[PDB]
Amino acid sequence: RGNLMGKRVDFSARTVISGDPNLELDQVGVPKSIAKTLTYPEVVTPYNIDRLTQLV
Amino acid sequence: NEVFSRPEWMILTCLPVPPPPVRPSGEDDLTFKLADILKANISLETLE
Amino acid sequence: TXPGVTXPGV
Amino acid sequence: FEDESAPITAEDSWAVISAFFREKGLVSQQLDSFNQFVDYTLQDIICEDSTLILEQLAQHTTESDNISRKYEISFGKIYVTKPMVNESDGVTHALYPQEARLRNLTYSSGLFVDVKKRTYEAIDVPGRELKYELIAEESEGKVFIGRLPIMLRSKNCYLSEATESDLYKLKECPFDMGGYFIINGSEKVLIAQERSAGNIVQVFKKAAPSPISHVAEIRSALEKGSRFISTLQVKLYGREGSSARTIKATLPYIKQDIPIVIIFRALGIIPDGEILEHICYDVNDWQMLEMLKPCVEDGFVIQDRETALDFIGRRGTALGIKKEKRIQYAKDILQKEFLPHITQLEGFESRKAFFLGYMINRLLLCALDRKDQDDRDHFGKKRLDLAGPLLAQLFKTLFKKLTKDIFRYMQRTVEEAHDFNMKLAINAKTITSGLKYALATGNWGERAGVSQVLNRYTYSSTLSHLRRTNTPIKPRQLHNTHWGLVCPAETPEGQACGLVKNLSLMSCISVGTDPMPIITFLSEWGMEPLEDYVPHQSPDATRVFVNGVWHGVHRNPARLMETLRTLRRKGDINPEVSMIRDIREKELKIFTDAGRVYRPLFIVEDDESLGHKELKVRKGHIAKLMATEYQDIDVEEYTWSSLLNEGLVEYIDAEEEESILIAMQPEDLEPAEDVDPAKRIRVSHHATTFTHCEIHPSMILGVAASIIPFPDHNQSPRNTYQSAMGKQAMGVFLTNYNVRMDTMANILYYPQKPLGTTRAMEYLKFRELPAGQNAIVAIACYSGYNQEDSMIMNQSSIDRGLFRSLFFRSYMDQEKKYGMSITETFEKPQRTNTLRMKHGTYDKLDDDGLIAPGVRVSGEDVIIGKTTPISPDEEELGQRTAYHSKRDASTPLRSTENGIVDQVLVTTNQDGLKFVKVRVRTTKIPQIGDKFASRHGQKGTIGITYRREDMPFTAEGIVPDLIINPHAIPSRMTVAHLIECLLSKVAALSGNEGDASPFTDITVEGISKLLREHGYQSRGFEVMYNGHTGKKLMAQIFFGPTYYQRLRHMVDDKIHARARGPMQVLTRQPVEGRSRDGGLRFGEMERDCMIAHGAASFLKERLMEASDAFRVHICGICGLMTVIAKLNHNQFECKGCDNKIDIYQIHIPYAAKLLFQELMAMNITPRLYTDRSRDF
Amino acid sequence: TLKYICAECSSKLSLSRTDAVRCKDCGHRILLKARTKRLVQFEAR
Amino acid sequence: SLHKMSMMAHRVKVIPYSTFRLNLSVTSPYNADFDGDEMNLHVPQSEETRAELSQL
Amino acid sequence: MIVPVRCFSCGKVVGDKWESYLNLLQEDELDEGTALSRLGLKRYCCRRMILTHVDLIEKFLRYNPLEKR
Amino acid sequence: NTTVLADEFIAHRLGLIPLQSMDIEQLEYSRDCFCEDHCDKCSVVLTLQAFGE
DNA sequence: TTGTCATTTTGCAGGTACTCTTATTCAATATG
RNA sequence: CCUAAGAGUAC
Ligand SMILES: [Mg+2]
Ligand SMILES: [Zn+2]
Ligand SMILES: [Zn+2]
Ligand SMILES: [Zn+2]
Ligand SMILES: [Zn+2]
Repeated sequence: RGNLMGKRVDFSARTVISGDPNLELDQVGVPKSIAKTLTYPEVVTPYNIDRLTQLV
Repeated sequence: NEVFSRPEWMILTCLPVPPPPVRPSGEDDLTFKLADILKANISLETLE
Repeated sequence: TXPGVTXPGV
Repeated sequence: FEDESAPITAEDSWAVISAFFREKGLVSQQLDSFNQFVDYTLQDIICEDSTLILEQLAQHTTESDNISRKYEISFGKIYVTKPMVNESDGVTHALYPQEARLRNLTYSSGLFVDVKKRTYEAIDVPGRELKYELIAEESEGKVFIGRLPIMLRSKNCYLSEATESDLYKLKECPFDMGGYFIINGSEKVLIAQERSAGNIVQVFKKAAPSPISHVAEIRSALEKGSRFISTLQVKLYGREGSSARTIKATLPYIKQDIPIVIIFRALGIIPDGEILEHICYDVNDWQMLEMLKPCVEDGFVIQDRETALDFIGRRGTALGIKKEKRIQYAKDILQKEFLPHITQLEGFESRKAFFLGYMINRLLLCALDRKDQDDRDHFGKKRLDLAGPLLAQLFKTLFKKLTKDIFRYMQRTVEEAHDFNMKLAINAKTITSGLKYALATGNWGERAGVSQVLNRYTYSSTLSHLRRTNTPIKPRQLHNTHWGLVCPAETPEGQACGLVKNLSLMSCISVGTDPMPIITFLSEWGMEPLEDYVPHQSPDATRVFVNGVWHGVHRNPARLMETLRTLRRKGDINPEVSMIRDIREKELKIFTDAGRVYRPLFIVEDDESLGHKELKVRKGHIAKLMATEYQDIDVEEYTWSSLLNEGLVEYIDAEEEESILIAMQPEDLEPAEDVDPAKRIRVSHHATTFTHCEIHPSMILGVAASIIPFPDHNQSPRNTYQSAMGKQAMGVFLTNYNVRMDTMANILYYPQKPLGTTRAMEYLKFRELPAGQNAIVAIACYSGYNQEDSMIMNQSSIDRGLFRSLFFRSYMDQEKKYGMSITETFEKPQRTNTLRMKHGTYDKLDDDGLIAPGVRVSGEDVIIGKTTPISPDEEELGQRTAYHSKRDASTPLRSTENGIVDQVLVTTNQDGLKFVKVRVRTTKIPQIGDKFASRHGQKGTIGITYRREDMPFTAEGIVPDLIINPHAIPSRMTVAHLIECLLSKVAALSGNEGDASPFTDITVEGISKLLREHGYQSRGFEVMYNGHTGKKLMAQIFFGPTYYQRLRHMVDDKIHARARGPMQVLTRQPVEGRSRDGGLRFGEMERDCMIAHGAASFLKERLMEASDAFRVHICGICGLMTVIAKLNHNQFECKGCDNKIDIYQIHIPYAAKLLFQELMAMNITPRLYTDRSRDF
Repeated sequence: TLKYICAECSSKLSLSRTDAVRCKDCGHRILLKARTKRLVQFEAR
Repeated sequence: SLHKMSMMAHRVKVIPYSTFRLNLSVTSPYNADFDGDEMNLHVPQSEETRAELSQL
Repeated sequence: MIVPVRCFSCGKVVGDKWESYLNLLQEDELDEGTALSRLGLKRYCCRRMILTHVDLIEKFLRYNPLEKR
Repeated sequence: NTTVLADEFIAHRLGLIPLQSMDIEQLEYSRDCFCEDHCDKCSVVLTLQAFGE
């Protein structure tokens, strides 16, 4: 129950929530520090070589 | 089961000792219990 | 009961 | 005023309350209990038992040495010194609390006892009785037996007699109240432990399945003896429809429930008529006789006392006594184990028989539906163990251990014939270590959480912690008897709701007194002794109980109660003693034991001059109290003890509160009988027979609830929320916070006393140490950014200092002697000769390894440089040489925190090794996500912050500091919030202070009239203009000052994210906690939600790639992971199966691999196979 | 060497590594390190 | 997170403050207020998980 | 702690009106409202700024200085 | 600073002190001045030195 | 050659996340 | 580092 059915995971954030009438229904506001910590791995492709190089 | 679980296998004659990954070290509680088991086994063997 | 509040019984 | 005997008004009672708090204080119970323990209980513990006698027999093989010796050691008076500290060099000097706090010492004082050693000698002549005589070697010589920790401001502390100037000199805050210990430099407070009272008979019904229907039990215990709990139970077998209704008693150390009549015959009452007389006091009560006949029918088999004693011995569980000595064994059981609280001596069989008859009488009354079963939640049946009794029982156990050790040492040194020395005998480490361990850790032994770290977040938080009671575990409900003794609405919301309670403002706990003077008074005044009491000749006799011990009967209870009341009202009887007269039950109970919770009340007498009931207190006493208070801020002093000693006020606990009638207020309820529609509806009770009057109803509240303005206009859960939430409010906890090295401290820049204030909050020093600010609040749906409890804070107001805070954090570091010459050293580690040096910069450290104050420090920077010696001459790791003889043990700053180093303190510990404390200061400025709340449970976080130009503004240019949503008001029904906003507006305009006391005659209509007289709309509405366009808002806005607290929950201390970080060593999963850069728990029911969504691949990615993915090899023959895989050589081999070409690799969580290996270690084979052997 | 202040005398002392941490004026065993000499910058906001 | 609607896929909007920001209408399925509630964020690490998270 | 320099809401400077306020309260025996009106604090924001201030700095000054020159 | 107030507390109080700004148009913003940190064309330097004698 | 009915023993586990602090690691007698 | 205990946040 403590390590197989449920376990601590990477790539997760937690913080206080606030309301925003100017956000869409399916949008979530993410602090810039959290966005700088959490990452996504994007495979280098001819279609996205330029922007990935710029991010690097 | 004839192949996987016979009744006489419910009696322990050989204890499988788990590797240190199971009981990483200040020793773990399992290490101390296994030391106690070994001490008791040696005492019984010497007495016999 | 339960447990808690075995069974009953067992 | 002019008339001396004129009746007082409701305003005058506050003078009485002022006098009370001038004499008692807020933490009076802690200090009183500790002073009682030190002054009297230690001597009693020392003197009781603690007389070690060792009789070394002659053992004479030859008659030449037929001499038997007897060594005895006795303990005389005990001397407790002022607190002092030893030192590494051996120099002992006086220790002050603001030295022990800094140096991590224990504020304790040594204990000495006058030990007298005597030796007796006798001639060992067989047959002749031995006669021992002194040899005139009487040696006596105090010895050091340990150290008792001393709570601050107690009678034995340096600060007890200190003046305000002296307290300032000693770096002690005058507002500090004391009542806590300093254990290893940490402030520890003993939570008052609740328990059921002893020596009280309680009768309880039983459920249908059980054979016993009713059980009468007493938790017998003696205070001046072994202090052991022996539970006697009297059980009535058989249900209502059953015929064999036999009553049986559960004696201690007996395996069976003996019938009651057997016990009566064993005690010495043979005839059935005498037994029934001892049980039933009414001849006409034939129902009880009919219900009790089965007992005598059962016991008819035994008709003799010796037979009954033999029966009990036969049932005795020892089973190691011959038949003729079973009688003696039973006698011992009935003397030293049956009802110990009555007596332990012999010759008092009649008293115990009478008490047993009384217990059976109560049981039969409850079974006959003549009285309800006793309520377990009645607060008069509960006792609060304070520091006194807790330390007393702990010290009793610890000193018993010490004296057993002394006896063992004496036996060892006399059997080995070695010399005897007192210093080698006593081991002060026993007492010292035991007390320090019990106070340092929560556990109370050798219960948990008895001692807790004193809460120093805010002054009110400290006060509430010092007056806290815990009940070990409906008990959670607020009982009726809780009125005026515990706060009606102050309790945690969690699992401890109702179990953890807080004392009312005026509630005190009795410290216990000796009941011998009261027993002598009773005997003198005409109490019949119980030995020669015959119920038939005295049918209507009132039974007199003292501390649960039936001492006899009185034939004129009215006069006895009147004279007892007079004696207690002139001080001849200690006022803590509670006396209850139950007329219907014809009982008189006197309680003097410790732990009883009481409160003061005005006394109402006949007052024949006015022809009607009136308070004993008049305008003259109020004038004298006012004069004394003014002189304190030359005439005769008039204190609270003066009111107590002249019969003006009385101490009443719940048991006595059962038998009195109380008037809520004097001005409306004492005198005999066009009303303001704005005033609340009250009734006069239509009854004039009052015995007491409430000093003030607002005193039923606790410390935390006394801060709430207009608590009677709020829904009660809101009051509970504010009570729990004001302890988290931010303010000034102490005035000397600049000289304290606390682990965490939060201080407001500009604390403000509330505009709406209560009368009870100037005894709590809230106006001197406020924990909030008066913010201009507007209740408006302005921008939609304050929805769902969010708030809009004015950014310009923040820029000018609103709710700005200081935050201090202290890091402590010691050097420890790992060996004789393996001492650690504070220094600046060098990368050339140090191991495990952290990635943080060491540059800010100077030569001694401590950052000088004033240097800005950021996260992960090293602030304390420490190294420890290790074994040299080791080569590994690639860059480890013999030069690396030092391992780095430095202390870095918190990863998520930064600031300016404020102060560093270097000193020596108890052992004499240098240790340091580093206090770092930063400033917390309110931002989006910080939590703020009014004093009415209206919590909320900052949604957004607008500058001044964007906020709505009134015609006068006033803009709100805060904007809160209207939708928070109607559902929560926090009317007190609106009333307090209106009152604060009026108070700010008029310059006065708003009296927001709960039960005053202050109405909304009057406040509105004052506000209208100031030129504003009477209901607080104001015409406001939109900030963006300047156009008028179509709706007028509720606008005004309101008191807000900044809570401890800031967003910067809660934000956390983790892409990849440290993993647990065992399960290879992310560690727990944001302080360790841990990972969030993807629990079971999150997995269930993802299953419901149908996203299988996301679940697999969460459970394998995000947490722990392990590749392990198995074989197709046996599913076990016992495959040796040399990957570099490309060789796979499962020994046993002897295969090398039938190996597979699988990806499973490392936790799964660990589970399978643990199952294998537990003789289970979880064989994993990669193909199906059976069809679906 | 490095400078410290007695917590009670408020006097200034210079301590080396081998010096026992005491105040020579009174004997107090609590010392506070002296304020740093490098300038400190604060934003008045 | 008593039901599946208490765990939903949102689109990131990077914002310059330390709180998660969400629409007011989505607070009902989450049973979330802004009186100090904290919330959790998980980032998919592959195209398959990303796609099924956005489409389911 | 010590009197705030400016009123939080409107920004009127009130840090120079503390000693005058105390002098008016003590020497002239004026009540709080009249003293506040005399100093020019007409809006209740400034009035609550000055009226509710607690001068804790006096307590801090009672303790002996840690670094005495 | 041997006083009872924190350094940033006093810094904040000093930042709230109103200063004469009649000729503020003749001063330049520090962000668009060629100096390194502060010069005479874009700033005014004051000194507070007090002793409790 | 079959029902009978009437006392004495039988196992226990308690929601989901999250934050912080504090203490403690067997003492002491005994032999190398 | 582990363990235990206590306090607390949102339900
Ligand atoms: Mg909420
Ligand atoms: Zn195999
Ligand atoms: Zn000194
Ligand atoms: Zn203002
Ligand atoms: Zn410049």
